[PDB]
Amino acid sequence: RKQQAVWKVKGLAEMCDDDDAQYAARLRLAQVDDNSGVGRAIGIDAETEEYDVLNSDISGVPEFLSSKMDRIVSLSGIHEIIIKNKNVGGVSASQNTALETFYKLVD
Amino acid sequence: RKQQAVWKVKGLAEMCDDDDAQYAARLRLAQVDDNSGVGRAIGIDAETEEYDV
Amino acid sequence: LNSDISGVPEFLSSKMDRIVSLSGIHEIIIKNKNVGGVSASQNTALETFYKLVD
Amino acid sequence: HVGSFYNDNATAKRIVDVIPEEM
Amino acid sequence: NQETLIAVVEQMRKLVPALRKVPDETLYAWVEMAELFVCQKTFKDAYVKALALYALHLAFLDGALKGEDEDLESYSRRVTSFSLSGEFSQTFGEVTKNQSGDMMLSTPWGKMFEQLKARRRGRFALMTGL
Amino acid sequence: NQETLIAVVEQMRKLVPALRKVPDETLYAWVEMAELFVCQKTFKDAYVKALALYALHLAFLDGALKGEDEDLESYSRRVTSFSLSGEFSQTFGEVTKNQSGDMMLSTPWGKMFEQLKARRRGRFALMTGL
Amino acid sequence: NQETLIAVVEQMRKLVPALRKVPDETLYAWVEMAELFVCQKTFKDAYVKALALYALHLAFLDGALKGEDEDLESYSRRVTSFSLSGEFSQTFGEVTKNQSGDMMLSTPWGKMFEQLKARRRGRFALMTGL
Amino acid sequence: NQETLIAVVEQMRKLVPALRKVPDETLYAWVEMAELFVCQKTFKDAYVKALALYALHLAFLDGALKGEDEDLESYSRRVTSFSLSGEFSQTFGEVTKNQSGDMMLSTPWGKMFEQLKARRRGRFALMTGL
Amino acid sequence: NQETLIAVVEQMRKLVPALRKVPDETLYAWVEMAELFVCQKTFKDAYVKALALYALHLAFLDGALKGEDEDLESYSRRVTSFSLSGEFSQTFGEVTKNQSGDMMLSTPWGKMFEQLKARRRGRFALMTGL
Repeated sequence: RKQQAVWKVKGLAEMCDDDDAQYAARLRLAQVDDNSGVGRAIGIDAETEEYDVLNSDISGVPEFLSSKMDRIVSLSGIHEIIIKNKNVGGVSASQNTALETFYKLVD
Repeated sequence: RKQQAVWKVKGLAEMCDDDDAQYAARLRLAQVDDNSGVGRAIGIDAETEEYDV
Repeated sequence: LNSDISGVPEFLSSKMDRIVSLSGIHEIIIKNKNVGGVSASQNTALETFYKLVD
Repeated sequence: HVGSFYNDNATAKRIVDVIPEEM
Repeated sequence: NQETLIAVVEQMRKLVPALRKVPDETLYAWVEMAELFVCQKTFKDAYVKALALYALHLAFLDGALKGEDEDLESYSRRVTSFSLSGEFSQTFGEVTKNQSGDMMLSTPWGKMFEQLKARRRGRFALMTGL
Repeated sequence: NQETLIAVVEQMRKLVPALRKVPDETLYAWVEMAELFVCQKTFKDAYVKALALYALHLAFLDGALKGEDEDLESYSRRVTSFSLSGEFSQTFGEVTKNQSGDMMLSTPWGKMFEQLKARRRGRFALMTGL
Repeated sequence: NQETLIAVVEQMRKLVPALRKVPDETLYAWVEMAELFVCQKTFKDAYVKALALYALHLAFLDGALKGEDEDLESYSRRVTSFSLSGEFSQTFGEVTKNQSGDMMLSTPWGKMFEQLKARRRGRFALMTGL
Repeated sequence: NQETLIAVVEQMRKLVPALRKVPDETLYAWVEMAELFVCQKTFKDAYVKALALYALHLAFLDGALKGEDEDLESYSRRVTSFSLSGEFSQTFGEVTKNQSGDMMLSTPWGKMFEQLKARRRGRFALMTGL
Repeated sequence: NQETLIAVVEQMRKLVPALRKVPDETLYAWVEMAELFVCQKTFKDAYVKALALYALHLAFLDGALKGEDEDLESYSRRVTSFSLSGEFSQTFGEVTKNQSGDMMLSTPWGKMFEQLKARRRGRFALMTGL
C-alpha cells in the first residue's frame, strides 16, 4: 500500500447492492484501472465526480529489519557470518580472522 | 502503526451495535481493505462519505 | 498527478538478502554477482562455500 | 512442542545443527 | 403485487388523515411510482411502512398531488397573498427553508425515510473493482 | 407487545395535555411508527419514556399530526397572517430556527431524546473490520 | 413508435390531472421532443415512466406550455401583482429558489428523474482512450 | 424515593412563584422525567437544588408545560401579534437569542445548572482504554 | 449561618432600592441559592458584598424574580409592544446586547463580581498532576 486512488461519484448510495448497476460500475472501474497509467488519461465528468491519488513513503524499513536480525544474531550465540550466510558485511580481511570467534566456540 | 486509513460515513451511530447491519458493514470494510492496494481503487459516494490516510 | 519511486531497489535487495540467508548458500553463488564487496584475492570470499561443500 | 518449530523454521534448524556437524 | 398496494394505501391514510377523500386510483398510481425507488431486500419487514413514507414524500415534494380542477398556470408559480376589497385578507409563505440543495430533506417524511434507511442498512457505498 | 402501547400513550398524555382528545388509534399508529427507530436494549429501563419522547418528536417534527378535516393544500405551505376586514387581525411565525441542518434538533423532545441517548449509551460508532 | 406515445401521454395525464383538457397534439409534440433526451437501454422497463417525467420537466421548466392566446410579451417577463381598484388584490411569486445554477433541479419531476437515473445507471462517465 | 419529590417540588415553587396553581401530579411527572438526567454522586448535598434547576429547565426549554386546554396547533408555531379591531393591539417576541446551537444555554436555569456542575465536578471526560 | 443572611439581604436592599417591598423569604431563598456558587476563602473580608453581588446577578439574569401573579406563559417569551386603541402606546426592548455567549457578562452586577474576583484571586487555573 504505497498509492491509493479514490474515486468519488455524486449519487452512489442509490444502488440495490446486488443488481446489474453495481456489476456494471465495478466492471467499468476494473477496466479503467487496468488500462490507465502513464501516457493514458481518464475522462472525468465535472460537477458530479472527482479523482484523487493518495501517496505514502517507505523510508527506513531495511534498517529496521537488519536491526531485528542483529538482535536474533546476538541472542542466538553464533557469529553473524554463519547465520546471515552473507560476507561483505565487513571489509575484506584475510580469512579466518572473522571466524576466530566461531572456531573458539567450536573448540 | 505507520499508516492508518480512517473511514467516515454520514449516518453510522444509528445502528443497534449488534444487529445484522453492523455485521454487514464490518464484513464490507474487511473485504474492501483486503482487496485494496496499488492498482486497485475504491468507489466513494460524495457528500456523504470520505476516506483519509 | 505525480508520484515518486524512492526506495524500491533497497527493498528488493533486502528481500533477496532474506532469501540468501534462509537458503543456506553464499550470496555470491545465488546472486551470481561479484563487486558486492571490495576486490579481494579470490577464494577468500568463497571459503565459507568451500567449507560447506567439504 | 519444539519439534514443529524445528521442522518449520530453517533458522532454528541451522542454529541447532551447525555446531555438532562442525565438531 | 396487489395486497401490498392496499396495505400501503391504508397505511398512508392512517398516518395522514384527509387523504381518504382522494380517489383510490391516484393513490395507486403514486404508490407504483414510488415503488421504483424503494428497495425491498434491505427494508425486509418494514417494506410497507417505507413505501408509504416514500409515497408521501413524493406526493408532497414541492406540491404535486394538486387536484382535478387546478389551473395549468399554478404548476410553475404560487400566490403569495390575496385579498377581496374590504372583506378579508390573507398571506402565504413557504413551510421550511432547507439550506442544503438536497432532495429528501425538504419534507418530514423524507427525513424519516432517510433515518430509517440509515438504521436498517446505512448511507454509504464502498466498492472495489471486479 | 400490547401493555407497552398503553404505557407509552399514557406517558405521552401525562407529559403533554390536550392530546387526550385525540382518538386512541392515531396515537397507537404513531407509536408503532416510532418503535421502528428506538432500541430498547441500550435504553433498558427507560424504554417507555424514550419511546414517548420519540413519538412526540415524530408527531411535532414539522407539523404531521394535523387533523381529520385539514385541507390537502396545507401540507406544503402555511398561512403567515390572516385578518377579517375591520374585526380582527393575527400574524404567525415559526417556533424556532435551527442553524444546523440536522433533524432531532428542531424540537425540544428531540433534544431531550438526544441527551438521554448520550447519557445512557453515547453518540459514536467506532468499528473495525471482521 | 405509436403505442408508446399513447402510453406516455396517458401516464402524464394520470400523474398530473387538469392536463386532460390540453389538446392531444401538443402533448404528442412535447413527447417527441422529450424522446430526444431520454435513453432506452439504461431505463429498460421504466422507459414509459422516465419519458413521462422528462416530458413533464420540459413542459414546466420555466413556463413553456402557456396557451393558445397568451400574449407574446409574457415570454420574457411575468406579472408580480395585479389589483382592480377597490375590488380585489393579488400578488404572485416564484415556486422555489435553486442555489445551484443547474437544470433538472428546478422542478420536482427533474429531481425524480435524476434520482431514477442514479438508481438505474448512475451519474458518472469514466472513460479511457481507444 | 418519595420525600425527595416533595422537597424538589417545594423548592421549585419557592424559586418560581405562580407555579403553585399547577396541579401537583404534573410537577411530579416532570420531576421524574428530570431525574433521569441528573446525577447524584457528583452533586451530593445539592441534589435537591440541582434537580429543581433541571426540572425548571426542562419545563421552560421551548415551551413545554403549556396547559390543559391549549390547542394542538400551537406546539409547532407561535402567534407573533394579535389585535382586535380598534380596541387594542399587542406584539410578541422571543426571550433571547443563543448564538451557539447548544441546549442548556437557552434558559437561565440551564446556565445555573451548567455552572453548578462546573463548580462541583467539571465539564470534561478524560479517558483511557481498559 | 444566620446573621450572614440578614447582612447580605440588608446590603442588597441598600445597593438597589425598591427591593424592600419584596417579601423577606424569597430574598433568603435566593441568597441561599447564590451561596452555592460563591467561595469564601478567596474573598475573605468582602464575603458579604460578593454574596450580595452574586445574588443580584442571579436575580436579574434574564428575568427570574418575576412576581406572585405573573402568568406562566411569560417565562419563555416577552411583550415587545402594547397599545390600547387611541389612548396610549408603548414599546419595549432589551437592555444590552452581549457579543460573547458568556454568562456573568449580561448584567452590571456580573461584571462587578468578575472584576472583584480578578482583583482578589484572579481568573485562571494552572494545575499539574498528582
